[PDB]
Amino acid sequence: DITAIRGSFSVNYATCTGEVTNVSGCYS
Amino acid sequence: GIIWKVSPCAAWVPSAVIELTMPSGEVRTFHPMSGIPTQVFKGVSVTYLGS
Amino acid sequence: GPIICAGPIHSKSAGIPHLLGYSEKICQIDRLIHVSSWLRNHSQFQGYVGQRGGRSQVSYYPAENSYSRWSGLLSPCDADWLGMLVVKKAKGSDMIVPGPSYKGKVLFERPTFDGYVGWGCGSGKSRTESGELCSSDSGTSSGLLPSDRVLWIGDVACQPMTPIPEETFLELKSFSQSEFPDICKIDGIVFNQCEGESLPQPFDVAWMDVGHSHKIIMREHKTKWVQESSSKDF
Amino acid sequence: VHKPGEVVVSYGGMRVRPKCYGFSRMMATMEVNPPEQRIGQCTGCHLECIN
Amino acid sequence: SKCLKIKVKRINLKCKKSSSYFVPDARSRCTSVRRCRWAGDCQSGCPPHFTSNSFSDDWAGKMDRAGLGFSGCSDGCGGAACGCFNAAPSCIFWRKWVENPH
Ligand SMILES: *[C@@H]1O[C@H](CO)[C@@H](O[C@@H]2O[C@H](CO)[C@@H](O[C@H]3O[C@H](CO)[C@@H](O)[C@H](O)[C@@H]3O)[C@H](O)[C@H]2NC(C)=O)[C@H](O)[C@H]1NC(C)=O
Repeated sequence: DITAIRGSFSVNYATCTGEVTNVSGCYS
Repeated sequence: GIIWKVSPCAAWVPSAVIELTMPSGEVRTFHPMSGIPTQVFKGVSVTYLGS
Repeated sequence: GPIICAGPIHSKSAGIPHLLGYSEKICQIDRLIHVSSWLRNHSQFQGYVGQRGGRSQVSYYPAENSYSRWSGLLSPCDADWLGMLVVKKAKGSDMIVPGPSYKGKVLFERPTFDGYVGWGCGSGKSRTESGELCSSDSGTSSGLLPSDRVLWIGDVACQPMTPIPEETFLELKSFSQSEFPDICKIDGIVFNQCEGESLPQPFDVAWMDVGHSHKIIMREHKTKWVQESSSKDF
Repeated sequence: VHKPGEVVVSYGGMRVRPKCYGFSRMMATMEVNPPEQRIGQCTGCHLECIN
Repeated sequence: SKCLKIKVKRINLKCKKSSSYFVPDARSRCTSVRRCRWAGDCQSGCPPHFTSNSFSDDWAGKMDRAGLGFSGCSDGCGGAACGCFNAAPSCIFWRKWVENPH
């Protein structure tokens, strides 16, 4: 359960499509 | 001469290997002693203990 | 003591002129000649400053100043004659530091977030208290004073630069704000936008000017001392 | 001249040259966060069976 | 006549506060002002005494954001490699800060 504490950051700041291609195999 | 360096920690605490990736794109590697509430200082953020 | 020479003593009405020579004005800076010219330009008084004074007797508010011993280092008020930086007048919004005792003063410096501030009283308007009001008195008619009218706050070492990219300047200001979560407003200049505040606090941290408007402060900096043979430094 | 030399300032991962590196006193101001905290709400309480 | 009632509510196993202390969060911060001889003019032998509170080398004496940090000189660089042209070694003063930002 690694965690980190936050300081004074330097946080920075159109069309888009997903278009899936394939799927692999896992469950459990 | 043959020279040895020593340190008497005299304890054993779990630790992990951690890679950091600053959102600007910068990445920093470090070995934090996450078993203890250690505070590795780098850039702006600091991590600390784990489970 | 004296960088080149001991400043001449002339028994007062004399306007010391410009010298094109580089090694001639340094001992004049030793004489505090430039600060007298500041009076003639803004205070409008022909008071010769620092007879026998030089740089061997001038004292600053700090009890011990290592930089004062090394007179080779250049002072912010002395960088005005040489042309690197300039001191300006004082605004009504600008206020005094109650640190030192303003007894028999006419000109004292105060580096700020924006620039360097010099304050003036009248010749004969003796400064016998820390307040802004100057008081008339006949005891200061004589111009002889061991830097009594010239007290300088701060320990500042000046030197020429090579400027930095605007982006490099931007890194310091953002990181300085991160280093100071509690500091929000400084001298009225915004440092970080916060809520309502209390006004009175003397604030003293190390600072550095990189040729940009916003001053840069530090608490975990590592300085470096290197000297090289430069024709300007001769 | 009797001087230490030029100053080079490195403050956390960069190298910066000073025009006039010095110390001085300024006026600052301090902010304060005043928080009034309290909660209270209605709840539903019932008994189905008691043993 | 009058009376007095005493109501009990719970039974538990506590113990009295014999002492009391607070524990902040320490971060080890350190600076280094790097003089060299004839430029800071420090002595050939490093002064065994150290004023851990004033530090007149950097702005005389004021508040140190560390709680009674230590002091000391360091080993020396000398030559054109470090630039101030003295073959003699150099003295370097160091700080140590314990800090609790948040
Ligand atoms: C107070 O006012 C004085 C005159 O009003 C002023 O003297 C002026 O100083 C400047 C210095 O830049 C001279 O400018 C010329 O000389 C310098 C070198 O000495 C050159 O670098 C310049 O390019 C220019 O050629 C002015 O000539 C000189 N004025 C006169 C009439 O000689 C003082 O400097 C002012 N002092 C303060 C403290 O405000």
